Amino acid sequence: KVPSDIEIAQAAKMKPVMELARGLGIQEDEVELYGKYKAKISLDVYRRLKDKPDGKLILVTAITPTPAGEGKTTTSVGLTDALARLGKRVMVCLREPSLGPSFGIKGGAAGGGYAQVVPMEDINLHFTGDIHAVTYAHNLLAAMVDNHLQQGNVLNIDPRTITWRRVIDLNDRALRNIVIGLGGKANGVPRETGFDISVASEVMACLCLASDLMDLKERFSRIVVGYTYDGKPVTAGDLEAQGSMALLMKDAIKPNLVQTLENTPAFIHGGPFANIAHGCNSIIATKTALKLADYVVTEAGFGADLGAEKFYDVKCRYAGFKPDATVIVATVRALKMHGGVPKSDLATENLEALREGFANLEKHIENIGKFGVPAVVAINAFPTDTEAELNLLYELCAKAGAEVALSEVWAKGGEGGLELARKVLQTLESRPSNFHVLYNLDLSIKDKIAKIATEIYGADGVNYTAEADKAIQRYESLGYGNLPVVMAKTQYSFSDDMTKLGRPRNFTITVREVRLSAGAGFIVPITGAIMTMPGLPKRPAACNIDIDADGVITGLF
Amino acid sequence: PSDIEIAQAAKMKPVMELARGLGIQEDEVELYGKYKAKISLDVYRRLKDKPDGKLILVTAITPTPAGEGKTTTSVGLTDALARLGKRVMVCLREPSLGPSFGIKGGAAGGGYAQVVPMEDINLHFTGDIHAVTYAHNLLAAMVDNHLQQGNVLNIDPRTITWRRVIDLNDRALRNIVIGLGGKANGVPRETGFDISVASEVMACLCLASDLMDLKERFSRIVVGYTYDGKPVTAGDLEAQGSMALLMKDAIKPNLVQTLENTPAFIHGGPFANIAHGCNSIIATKTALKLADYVVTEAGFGADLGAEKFYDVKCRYAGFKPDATVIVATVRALKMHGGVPKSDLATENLEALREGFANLEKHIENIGKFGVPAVVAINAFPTDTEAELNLLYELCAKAGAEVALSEVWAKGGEGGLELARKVLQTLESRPSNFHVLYNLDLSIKDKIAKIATEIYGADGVNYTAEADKAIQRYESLGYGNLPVVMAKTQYSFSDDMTKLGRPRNFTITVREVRLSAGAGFIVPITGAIMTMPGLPKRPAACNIDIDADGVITGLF
Amino acid sequence: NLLAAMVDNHLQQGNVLNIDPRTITWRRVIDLNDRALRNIVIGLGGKANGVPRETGFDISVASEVMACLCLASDLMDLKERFSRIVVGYTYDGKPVTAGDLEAQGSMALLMKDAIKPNLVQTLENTPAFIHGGPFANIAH
Ligand SMILES: Nc1nc(=O)c2nc(CNc3ccc(C(=O)N[C@@H](CCC(=O)O)C(=O)O)cc3)cnc2[nH]1
Repeated sequence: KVPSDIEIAQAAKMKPVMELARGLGIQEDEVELYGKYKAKISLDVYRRLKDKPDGKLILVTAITPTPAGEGKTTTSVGLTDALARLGKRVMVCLREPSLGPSFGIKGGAAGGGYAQVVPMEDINLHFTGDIHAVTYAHNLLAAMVDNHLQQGNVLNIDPRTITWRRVIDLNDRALRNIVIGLGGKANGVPRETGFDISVASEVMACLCLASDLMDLKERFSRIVVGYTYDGKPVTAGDLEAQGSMALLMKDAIKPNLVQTLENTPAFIHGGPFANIAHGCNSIIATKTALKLADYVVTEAGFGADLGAEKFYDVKCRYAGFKPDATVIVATVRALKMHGGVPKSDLATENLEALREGFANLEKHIENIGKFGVPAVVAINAFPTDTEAELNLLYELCAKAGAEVALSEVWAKGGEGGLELARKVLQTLESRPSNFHVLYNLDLSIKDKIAKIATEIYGADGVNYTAEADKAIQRYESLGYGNLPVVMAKTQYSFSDDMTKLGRPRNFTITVREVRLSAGAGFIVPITGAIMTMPGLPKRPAACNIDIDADGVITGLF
Repeated sequence: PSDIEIAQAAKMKPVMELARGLGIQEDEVELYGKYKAKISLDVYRRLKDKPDGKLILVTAITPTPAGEGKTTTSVGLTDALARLGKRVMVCLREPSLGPSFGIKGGAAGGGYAQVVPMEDINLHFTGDIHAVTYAHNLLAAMVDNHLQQGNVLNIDPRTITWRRVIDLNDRALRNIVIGLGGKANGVPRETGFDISVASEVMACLCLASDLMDLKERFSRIVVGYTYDGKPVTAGDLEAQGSMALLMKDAIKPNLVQTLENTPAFIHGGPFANIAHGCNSIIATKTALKLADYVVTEAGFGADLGAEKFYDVKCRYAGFKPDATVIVATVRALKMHGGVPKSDLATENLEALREGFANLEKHIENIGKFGVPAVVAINAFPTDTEAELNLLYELCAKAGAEVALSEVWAKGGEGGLELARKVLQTLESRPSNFHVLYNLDLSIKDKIAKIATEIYGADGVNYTAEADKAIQRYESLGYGNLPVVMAKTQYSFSDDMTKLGRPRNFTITVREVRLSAGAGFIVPITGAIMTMPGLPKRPAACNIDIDADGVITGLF
Repeated sequence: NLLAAMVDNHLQQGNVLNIDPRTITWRRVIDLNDRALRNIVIGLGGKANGVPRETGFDISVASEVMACLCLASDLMDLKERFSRIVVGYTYDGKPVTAGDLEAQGSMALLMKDAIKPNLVQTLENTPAFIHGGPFANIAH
């Protein structure tokens, strides 16, 4: 029945965003249109409503990702729409997609099926320019570092200690490890460096954590690029780059007003990695949205062991938010993959594997309660699921003390989200949250890692390479030790081993390397090897993409 | 009284107003805030047969440290024509972001002849360049990924001519090695970056007729060769769809205005050596339907921008320039007279009278295309009346109308005298446009008719590399293409020391490159800087924006 | 190659002579026809491993050290000459020599037998010296 995803995005009737904005109580002079279906909202809206109370905050998360797929944003949008159908005054805030994937494997809707934010095609490409803003702010600093050396290197940097890489928003592996500054004395200083994908830029994380443009510049001034020969850090502040970087982001700092297929207003703004960063959209968008609405849905990247953790222990920490509930999105099939059933055999009913894989969901639910937040499970309905499966899954959610609702937002838009929405409102009305970050900043890095690892991952303990132990000593010594902690780990297990599905017991995390983001204001311990610059596949989608004389776009979505 | 100041104090009409003022519907306008917008190509298609208005190329005499002010004069001529009740718009190039952080960050034009909002124009504007940058870099990545995947096309990574771009002055990226890290990480090869406005993809945007022609062009782009020597194209990599896609918006020209609310287009902006330094054909050809008068410009002196304006931009689009302006200063002609930069406040009636042979050549050159030339003598406070008056006479004795232009100071009123001379030249002096050469010649005959007629050189020489590159290019059937001379702009010759009108000299062609996508051949005489660098005290260090959005240090 | 390796170690230890590594003219040598060594980049791997710089190899008979042997009067003259070999420049533009790196005694040491000419004969037993052998374009 259901048209494809791009098909649905064409036939959406979209309201002029200017209207949606006056509807929320935003003035015309706080609105910079980008065409008629996108706008950029002033930070002055927040400033004039600073003293208003916040709407309710509803975090959407998910169980441990899998081949089987789970659909988190589809649930978020269609949760938002269901809320709107019940007369509630609500917005959803979401991350902007990286352009790159559009040409490799993806792209796909912001959400899916009948639960989307739109215009789809602008959001997947240049949208309102936020990522080029980031790309050029990042690269200017790189180019300032490099020019610095070229002009006699006054700060007495060691070019081999330089951690500030370049960025480009394409999946281009050949740029991972390069050598720059070749050609002779007139041409730079030979040094080893490389590129990361732009959404993985620390500059992207600063935008997503900054309170305004002046806070964003301040943060920029504390970005560490490298070291001197004596071992002292050198910052962007020291190069006096922050005013220029700030300049390049003067529009980028404004969140982007768009809507859902059903015309529910929505902000898309920022969009960082959720392993080396926190995988949330801008504080700016979410804080603005809490004034305009009585209800705000937002999501975080990867599973609840990562995004949800970092949403609480970093995003709210900084903004001083207090989530009111959190929705855990789950699928009967992924639970079975967690129960040990292979991809191909996931349609076959198997109540045993479902129950045994349910431990993945049970552990997350328990994790959400460790922050003092009531949890509601959404079940992403799928045609193969039997009733005996769906029912077992409710008992189980119930046995574990969580409300649960079957969700059909993909097929039925906001109507499929109403059972769930009623369980949220029902939860909001009678189990107010008691929000608490998992850990205190004045612990030691090793303390804060174990906390996360043992309480959230169910890890026995943590191991550390010499390189790790040394970084930590050095960082703690530079006074960056009372900072929050951002675990970069595989999203496919609670553990650092992507093969360990379900709820692995009797295991241990191993920290190979520790990096720093003094701009964003956090420590990044790394367990696997992180891909901060993925590559295209052998048959990339760029080969099948076209657009004809009437702008008909085949091969993209 | 500074230029940024004057840019703040502009009473800017909403763009939407002008668009419908020009007969554009509400649905052909995609606003970017109230004072910028993009016009749809449907405006051209639906007025396809309505008549072009008049085409007035502005150009200039040979560049100098005196700084002649070519754009300012274009903006101030457009303002003038508007004050005379004439339906007119100007078409100009979008400036690179990068320079704003090195030394530059200037007005589109100057003084009281600007196009606004100045600060968005120098920054992200409407993202035309990021569209270019990503369309270029996608392709690079596609080439590199190809190799990673078994290199089916059997490319020689060392032949690869397709570089990357970024729109910052970053000299550290000029020569790099990529693809390191081992079999998982690409294929080691030497390459580099070039500023984004120097892209072939920028050139293509500025010559493409529509989005599909832009795509077709991309298809023909050459990225390198196979081990056998067979060229390999973006078409072979099936990349043109994806590049066209990333440019669906950038292909539309951007409506903005002047300080006196005269509608303006800013669309495209390429290099004027390895390319042809014009704004997009799209913008000017849309602009021809929306007015009776279109002013536009081309990069560097008339020997380059103007030659390539005529022999490339017009050839492709089938335009017929009705008049041409040649800007000049008294002080610039005095540099061409031998007087150094420090001493040019001093009157010097001989140096102006030996230096005038530069302008006298350009004017003779404009006459070779069958175009009526008119001079503009950009007025300056230190210019004597005897100097100015010697100039008129010399322009007159050369058989060209001339007018004083005080647009930097007097806005559109300063440019009335010129604007009248132009309209007088248009009402009675009809151009008979003719490209300087025919495409059916061999490459070397085209460089020669260029070198001789325009640059006034006695002949042309060729290194072995040049002869072989031509031999091969001609051998691949790219012989029947126009020619885009990559030469220093500071002389008629290939020697930047030779000011004035050098006689009895030669051009030497060291190297020859191709742009099968833009559809021309690029002979190189000097070495061309495709990636400048930041200076010792860059302007990014004092650039700042405060709690109120007030911006210091930029301009 | 010892000198090359002394130049490179110099930079690694804080670069007191304040050389510009991009001005270095002293290349390496190997006595094989190996084109892939013409243009290399050395000193990669990070702070513990040298200073990234562009250099290359020439064939050993084309070494300036070969020419000094072929022009020196004895071993002490050969060392003296070694001390005047120019390797590169400082940032200010002043030349830096092997003498300045105090390499000449070691280079001299490595050549203490090499300085002696080699007695051999012709098929018909006529005595003959073979000794040295430089390029005749960039040398004599
Ligand atoms: N990607 C994707 N995601 C989806 O969620 C999806 N959903 C459908 C349609 N999904 C479904 C899911 C469940 C039932 C179903 O068995 N519903 C039960 C109700 C269960 C209960 O309330 O306990 C029924 O029989 O009514 C039907 C269709 C089709 N394609 C999809 N594709």
